Amino acid sequence: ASTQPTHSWKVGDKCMAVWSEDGQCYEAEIEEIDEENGTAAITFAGYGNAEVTPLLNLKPVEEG
Ligand SMILES: C/N=C(\NC)NCCC[C@H](N)C(=O)O
Repeated sequence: ASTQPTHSWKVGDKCMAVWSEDGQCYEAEIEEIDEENGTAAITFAGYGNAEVTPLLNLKPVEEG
């Protein structure tokens, strides 16, 4: 990776992402990870949106 993140995430995993629109964390599933920037593309579960948010902004979920 270009930058090495302390947060270790993989594709197919859901995390909680901070919705850039509301500033809160919602369950979002990681679609793709960009290790170059340390950012991941996530899809908000239920709502069905997707944003590229840094791994640092990804939080661990409960029950998964
Ligand atoms: C991650 N969160 C969302 N979309 C991806 N929320 C969409 C609905 C937002 C609305 N204020 C509501 O809460 O009803």
